[PDB]
Amino acid sequence: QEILQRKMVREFLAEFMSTYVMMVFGLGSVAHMVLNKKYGSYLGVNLGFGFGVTMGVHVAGRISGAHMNAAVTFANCALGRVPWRKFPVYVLGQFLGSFLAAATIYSLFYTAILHFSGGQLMVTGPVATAGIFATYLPDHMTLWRGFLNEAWLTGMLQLCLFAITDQENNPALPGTEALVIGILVVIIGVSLGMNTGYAINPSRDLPPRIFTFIAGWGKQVFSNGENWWWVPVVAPLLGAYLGGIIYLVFIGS
Amino acid sequence: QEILQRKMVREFLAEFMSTYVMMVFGLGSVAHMVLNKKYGSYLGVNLGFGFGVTMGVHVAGRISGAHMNAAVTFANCALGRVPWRKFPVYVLGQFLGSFLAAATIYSLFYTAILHFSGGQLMVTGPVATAGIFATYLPDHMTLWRGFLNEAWLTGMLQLCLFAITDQENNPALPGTEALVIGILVVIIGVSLGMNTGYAINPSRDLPPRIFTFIAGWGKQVFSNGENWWWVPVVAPLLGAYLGGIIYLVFIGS
Amino acid sequence: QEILQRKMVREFLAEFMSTYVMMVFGLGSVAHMVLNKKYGSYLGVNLGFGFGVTMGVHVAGRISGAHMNAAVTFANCALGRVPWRKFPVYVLGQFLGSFLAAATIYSLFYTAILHFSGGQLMVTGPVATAGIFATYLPDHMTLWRGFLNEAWLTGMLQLCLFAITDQENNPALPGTEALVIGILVVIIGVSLGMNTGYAINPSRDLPPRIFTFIAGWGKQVFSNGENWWWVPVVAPLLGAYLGGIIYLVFIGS
Amino acid sequence: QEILQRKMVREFLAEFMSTYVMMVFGLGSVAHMVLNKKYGSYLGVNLGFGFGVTMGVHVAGRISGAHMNAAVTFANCALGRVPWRKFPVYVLGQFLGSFLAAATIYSLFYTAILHFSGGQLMVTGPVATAGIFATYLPDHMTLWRGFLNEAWLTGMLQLCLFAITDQENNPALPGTEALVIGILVVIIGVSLGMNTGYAINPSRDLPPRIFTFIAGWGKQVFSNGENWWWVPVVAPLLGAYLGGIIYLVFIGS
Amino acid sequence: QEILQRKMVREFLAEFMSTYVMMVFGLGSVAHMVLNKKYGSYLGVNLGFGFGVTMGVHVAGRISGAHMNAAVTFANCALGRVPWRKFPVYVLGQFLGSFLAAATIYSLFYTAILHFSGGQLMVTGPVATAGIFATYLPDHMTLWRGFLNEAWLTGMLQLCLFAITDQENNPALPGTEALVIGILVVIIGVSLGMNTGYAINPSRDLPPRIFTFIAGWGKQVFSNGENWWWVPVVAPLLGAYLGGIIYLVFIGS
Amino acid sequence: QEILQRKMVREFLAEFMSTYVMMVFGLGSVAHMVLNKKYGSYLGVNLGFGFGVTMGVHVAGRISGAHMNAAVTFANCALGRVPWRKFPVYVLGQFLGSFLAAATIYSLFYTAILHFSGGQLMVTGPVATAGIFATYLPDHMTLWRGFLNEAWLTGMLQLCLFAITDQENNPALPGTEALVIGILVVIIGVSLGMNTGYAINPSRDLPPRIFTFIAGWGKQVFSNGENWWWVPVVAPLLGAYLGGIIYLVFIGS
Amino acid sequence: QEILQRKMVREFLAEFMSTYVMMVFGLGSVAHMVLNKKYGSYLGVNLGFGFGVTMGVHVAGRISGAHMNAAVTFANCALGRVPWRKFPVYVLGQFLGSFLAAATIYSLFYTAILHFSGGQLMVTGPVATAGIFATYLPDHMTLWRGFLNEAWLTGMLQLCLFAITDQENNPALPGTEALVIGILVVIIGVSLGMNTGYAINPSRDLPPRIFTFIAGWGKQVFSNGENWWWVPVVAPLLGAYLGGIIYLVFIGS
Amino acid sequence: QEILQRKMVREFLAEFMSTYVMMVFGLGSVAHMVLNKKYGSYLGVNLGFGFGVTMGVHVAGRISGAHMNAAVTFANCALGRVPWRKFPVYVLGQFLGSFLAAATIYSLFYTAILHFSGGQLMVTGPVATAGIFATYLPDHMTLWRGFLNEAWLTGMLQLCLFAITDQENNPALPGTEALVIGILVVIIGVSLGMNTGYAINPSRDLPPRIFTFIAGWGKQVFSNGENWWWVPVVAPLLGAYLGGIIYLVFIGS
Repeated sequence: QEILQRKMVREFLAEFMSTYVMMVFGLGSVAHMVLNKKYGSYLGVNLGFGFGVTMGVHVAGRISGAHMNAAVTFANCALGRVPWRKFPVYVLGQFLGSFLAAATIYSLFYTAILHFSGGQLMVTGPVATAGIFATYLPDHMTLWRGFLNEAWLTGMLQLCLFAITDQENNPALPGTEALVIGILVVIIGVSLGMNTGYAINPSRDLPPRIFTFIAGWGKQVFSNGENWWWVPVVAPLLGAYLGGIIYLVFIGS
Repeated sequence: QEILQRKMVREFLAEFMSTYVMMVFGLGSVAHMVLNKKYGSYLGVNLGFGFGVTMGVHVAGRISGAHMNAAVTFANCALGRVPWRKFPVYVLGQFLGSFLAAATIYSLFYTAILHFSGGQLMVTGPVATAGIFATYLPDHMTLWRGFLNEAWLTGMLQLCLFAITDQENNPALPGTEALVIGILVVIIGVSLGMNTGYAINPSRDLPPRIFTFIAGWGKQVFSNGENWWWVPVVAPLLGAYLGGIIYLVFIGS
Repeated sequence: QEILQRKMVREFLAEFMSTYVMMVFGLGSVAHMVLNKKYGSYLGVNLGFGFGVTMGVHVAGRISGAHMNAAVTFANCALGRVPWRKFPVYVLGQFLGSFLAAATIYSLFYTAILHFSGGQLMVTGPVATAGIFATYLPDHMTLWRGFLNEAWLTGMLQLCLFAITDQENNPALPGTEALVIGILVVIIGVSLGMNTGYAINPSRDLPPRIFTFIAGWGKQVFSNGENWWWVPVVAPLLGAYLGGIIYLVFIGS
Repeated sequence: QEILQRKMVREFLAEFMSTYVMMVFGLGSVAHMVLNKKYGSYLGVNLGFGFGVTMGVHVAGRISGAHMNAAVTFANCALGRVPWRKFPVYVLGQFLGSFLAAATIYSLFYTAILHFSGGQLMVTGPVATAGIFATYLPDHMTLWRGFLNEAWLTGMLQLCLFAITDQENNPALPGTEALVIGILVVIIGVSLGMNTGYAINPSRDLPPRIFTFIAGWGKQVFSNGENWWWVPVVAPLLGAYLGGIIYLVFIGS
Repeated sequence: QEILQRKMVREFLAEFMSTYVMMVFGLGSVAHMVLNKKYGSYLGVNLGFGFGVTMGVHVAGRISGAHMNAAVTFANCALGRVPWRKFPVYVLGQFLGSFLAAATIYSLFYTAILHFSGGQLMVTGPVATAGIFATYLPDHMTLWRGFLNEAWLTGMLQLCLFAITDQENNPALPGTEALVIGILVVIIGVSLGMNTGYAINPSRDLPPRIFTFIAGWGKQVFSNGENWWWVPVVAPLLGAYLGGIIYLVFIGS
Repeated sequence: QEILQRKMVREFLAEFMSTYVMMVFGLGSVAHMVLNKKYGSYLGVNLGFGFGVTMGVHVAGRISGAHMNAAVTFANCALGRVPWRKFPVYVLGQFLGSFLAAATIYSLFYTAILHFSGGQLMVTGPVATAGIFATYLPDHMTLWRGFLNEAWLTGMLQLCLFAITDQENNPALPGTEALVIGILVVIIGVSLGMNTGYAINPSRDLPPRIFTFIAGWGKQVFSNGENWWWVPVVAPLLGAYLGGIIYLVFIGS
Repeated sequence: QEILQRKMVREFLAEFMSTYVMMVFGLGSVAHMVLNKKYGSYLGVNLGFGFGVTMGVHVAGRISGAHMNAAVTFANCALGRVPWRKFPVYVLGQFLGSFLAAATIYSLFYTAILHFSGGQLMVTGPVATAGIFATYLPDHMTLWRGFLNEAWLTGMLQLCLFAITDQENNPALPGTEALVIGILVVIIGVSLGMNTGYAINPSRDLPPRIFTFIAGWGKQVFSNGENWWWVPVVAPLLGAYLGGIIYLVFIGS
Repeated sequence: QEILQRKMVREFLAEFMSTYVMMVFGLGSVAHMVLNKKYGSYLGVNLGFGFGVTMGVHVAGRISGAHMNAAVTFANCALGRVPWRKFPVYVLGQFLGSFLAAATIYSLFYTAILHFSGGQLMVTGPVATAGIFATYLPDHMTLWRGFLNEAWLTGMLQLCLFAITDQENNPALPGTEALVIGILVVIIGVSLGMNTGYAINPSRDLPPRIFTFIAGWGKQVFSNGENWWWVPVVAPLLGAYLGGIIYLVFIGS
């Protein structure tokens, strides 16, 4: 038990658990929306994926701040708030948590997925089920506009997160920040979601895609949409950095 | 009035009242969803059954902690937080409250039930009404996968309820814990509900089934779904124990 | 301005304004649900009529407690919390506020009502519009069962209101009671609403009916449903008294 | 950086950013409702446009109070709370923020707008898209009744926003005012929205209309509905002034 | 084989076979309309029950004229066209054919009926299946108005049958009368069908009702609708007699 | 019985009966389409109103030719085929038959009309029932365009009826002309019907309107649609005359 | 060209062409019903099959009688009407015609099939397309009941075909038999079709199944439904023989 | 009037009138299907466009045979049945008739077209109206497959027309050929219509396209779908020639 005494292990485990819980809730809501129409709705996805973040923040608040997203960690490290030493640990914890959450969601809804798909797993089609785990580019939307959407959404998320938590300007009452963050995520999903699925998280996107690829959806997951997989990994970092810079320069003294 | 002075009677009455109120709200929402399509929706069931737990916590907060679920009481007693002496009292109070709540819900919606069913009470069918009181296994889902779903959902519920209330790590602001618990139950219902009805409560499941059996739905309530009735009584205990152990070992110092 | 200095006038004006605001919001939500199907839903009615109570409590909190319901005032006066001297003043304020709110709602949605009804105002029918202002008994539901439903709902409301506000047992955090009361009203509407429209308020029911009768819907508003109008005036008083007695005897020490 | 030290520049930038964020969220929700029916609903618009005001208040709370609406600023200046010197600065900041938010929303949803409209931009019609940015008068509703609706809604908004914030009577708990304000806006949209789109904000209305006019929707945006554009600029000022006067005279000592 | 040489036996067998075929087609169309909505429509029932008469006329044209209806036989016998000696033979043949056709239709659609009803056979209800074999009075329609409808429809049918076949006035081209009669029945069903199911045939109505009663639908088939069963047995006789009298007196020289 | 010997009385009775039967079938189909959506469709109206003409032609073929339409009689008289002496007799017979058919249709569907309308008879509205008997101008269509539509449709009907019956060019096989005429009316209704209801018959239009006016629909039947009632009385005469002239000049030698 | 002079070659070619045309029309109607919901309906399939049989009868009437079905040929040969020498020639012609018709239908609707199925050909599933060519047993219906349905339908078809064509009893007018046969097939499809797809033709069933098997739907076409493929090959022969025997013994002298 | 005596003028006028009537009926049915969904269906289009051909055949039967299609005329002239001298006259008559029919249909449905399109005429889009007059290639279907479909459909039409009319083999009863031809066209539309709109007529396709181009739909009518306009002008000629050759060689002695 001597390993668990170190603070690095604690900051790894807290991130792992919080990301796992949030991803489980989000993927469950998405599966409900996709598979069964009677029990699913877009507002259900928004509520689940917004108030799962709240539970993750509650779980891993003091230990590591509950980043739960690699773009937020990159933005914090670039601004000097968090040293670069802890970046790989947070990234590994988030990736492992998301991968295990995707595995759990696949395990729970196995029979429903088989019944809906008819036994054949298709990435794209009328009965496609690969969109539950990772986001895919719609038909009308293009690649670079998707890049713009991802970067812009991540920028707004980072600016709002800076505004809510900042103690100098107008912080939320302590102990109620999780509800405000959850409502922020909910309204982000409601208002700016249909264009690209509002990924704005490399941890939410890549590990589920890898899990589907090794589970059996095939190599079409990467090559679909003119190699769309790398956009959610690149755009959010720049978006979050720009949003933090804008907030700090303008409103943050 | 000398009987009411004893603390055991108080801890019995508080549990009885809180469980009664929560079960009344939940069963009313379920009946609204089942009977009338215009006035019912899945989100309505989630909201009612999540924010009735908030009222129950408010009613029976200080006296006994408002366990309102036999799985939570078993998990607390196994970890030494609550002595084993008070377990039967809590179980009896919860069972009586749930039974009376089911009776009240049956009394209120009698004419609507008769009109919808046409006068014949059927456990399974196009106009089945036995699913209002207790959960039943869907067609595609099997028994052991239902056991897994129940155990996993109860484990997640226990882990989240332990994280929210824990004073050392990151407790919610006192006086606002009921809202957070209600939102947790709402998102659990939204995200992980369609597989088995998210029973995760022996008190919510068994007494309504017994009430239907003695009211006249017949003995088909127990034998349906390869004797499904015992799964919600066994799985949540193990799920809650495992969730509490995991949280205590990893995150709770 | 010497009249406004007296406390009686202030406690009358506060009740008038709070009841007016709450009734305006509730009737607007009901009109949205009834007239236009695209912009209306049952959940919209529940949210509007639940969180209008919150705004009324905020407006008239300290001056008079924001009873906004004759049943609550009668229950408080019968238990000795409020002297009988202030009962007529509160009743008159609530009645005037509700009547003016009904008049305002009629004034705002005049063209939409005329377009939907085709120019003819009918109490009952496929294009009936008299149900916006007052509740009417459904076809399957009978008179005495409606009396039972009204009394039971008012009793549950009074018990929950006692539980939430009581300082000794487990009060909500001060400054956040309005949100909890609004959520309570929302879940009451969601869970126990389709049977009779969850009137549980003489002030919400009678003055709008009188306004419709003098506006031109005819005398059919009173005689419809075997003289249903007197049930919402009688049942809630007994329901609230019984709920308060039960809470005080069992849980409130 | 010497310019940013002055308080006037700070009060300009805070208003600009808060109005920009709120308008972005509101227009995104409206576009979701209009373009795609599966991902859009009226409740989504209400939630987005209500809880965007919460984030705006959080962003620009201490610096300038987050007026975010010219009617509120005019009402405050007329009552002497805010000097007339700061009115033009606030108005310019709000106008610029709203114009840039409309431009951003147009940039993000360009392909979806082209696909839905078929390539032709029409102010009025079965595939009209000019209603995303600015509100337009419905067919049954007339001009002066729209004026009445706008003034009345702004009056109720001002009275409630004067109640939730007043420290003497019954203020909300500090740090939680943003949630209550957001819920107020949500219920306003739910209850009193279908008549005219509940503009009640010159900044929310005029700059998007100007942006559409210069973007290419034509000059039909102004002349439509018997020159409806000037009503949202005139009615809210009188409505807010009357609401503030009523609250101050009656309930505010 | 000496029995089959007699003309009475031949005129009995022809009626039996023709009535059997027509009833089989009609009941099959009705079952398609009732059970499966995708494969059923009112126009399908009209076409089947109209062009089954054509096939029956083709089968039993020369031997006995293909009366296939006790009302037509009674009308012909009362006018002296057919002697009273052959009335019981025709009635017995029609009754036996209709009973066997109902038995065959019950045998073919057994599994579909069990699946649709859930295993319980109900005369009236949301999943009622007793209406496939015999007609039942709707909720809004009364007994004596049903008598009037039946008599009037039978009178119109008899007048049109007299007009089509009459050689003196304007007979249809020989060999094509069956198509015209089928189209007449189709348009009768289309134009005057929703009030009472356009029974206008004792042979089409009573034997299926008796078959359901002995098969297990219970004694509710006779007592339903204020003893509706005797109206289709009495009204068509008077209707057909009056129609024939009117045609002969006015148009038929 | 000496009166019935005269040929004038015979032709009068034949026209009366044929028009009565055709109008009964057409109005029954229209009532089915209007009142009940499950049992009604536009194709049902077309088939009923097309193959009722066939039955009328069969009934009154040799005696008078079964004009059943004042426009056809006027066109025949203007061309010298029929002397002007018999025009008033035919017109009176058609008018009386149509009036009695409207009365019969009103008598049969009385309860259904009362249930659908809620007890109030409205010429125009969401539950209007005056359109069953007579045609009314739609909202988008204007008066003179309706005149053009009526005249053009009557012209095409006259040209086709002249071509079908003409013995010199290419007559249909005798005894099958009724089916061809019915199919012609059906396709006219299918192809050119939604603009004005394809009245093209003064006898089909005016007497039902008069019957509704005296039955209680009020004087709004005449004044509706800028006095639309006179167009179906004037346009078909000119249309039929022009069609007959065109056919005779160009194709009929 | 000396080969074409022989009567055997002519009786082969006529059967080939008629079966080809009828199968093409039927499969086109089925594909329209299955693929596109807007352009497809069950009544369309019924009309296509019936009036394609009509066209086949017109094409191959005098040369060979247009059997177009192996059951009819077997029934005729067993009764001595057709010698056994011509049975193999007719069977081969029908099989070749049906196979080529299936190939043509596959060639025409290739892109639509690929678009609907998403590129994957599945025998059973939500996007199954193997049912266009051959009939498959529904879920509720069993094997032996399907055998009974097929035999009974073929018996009724044979009895009606004997009745229509028989010159002694009541033949249809020569030159109009094709319309009557088409209407018979249409009403058979309307009344007795949903149970098993009313195959009642080995030539209509087996060759399309073989074509799908060699085209790429796999070997699941034969093994599906407990080896359902042999029922349409065996049942119709017995059904047709029994129907012919019954008609000849009872009605056919 | 000396011009009308010549047989060439008669063969021009008969073709003109018959084509005009058939095109009017077909375009009216198509407009009903496209504009109003309540009054339009695919089966309506099939019935109208099939039984308009019947009326055209009746009108112009003896004078010129009622070719009404340039493909049929070319096929007849190539086989020597009709001399090449009369080909240009028939083509000109058909073209003029179709152009005037398109003009008439545009004149009748002007207000409905403007209301549906919103005032803007678009060839392709959600509110496109250019498809009423001429057929356009669907999205999934390609150019050469459309050529194949057109040629194949015209071939089947020509083969069936040869079979129906041929006196030696099995002609339809004289005077009833029009009904059989109409049913043939109806089933062609039902079975093989959704791929390309079953143009199979240059006269039905090109003149309406030219009329739309000069009326104001723009030059996009020709360039749409990779210059689709020339396929309906080329494919039907080859299809009809091949069908006639096949019928003459194989079945026609």
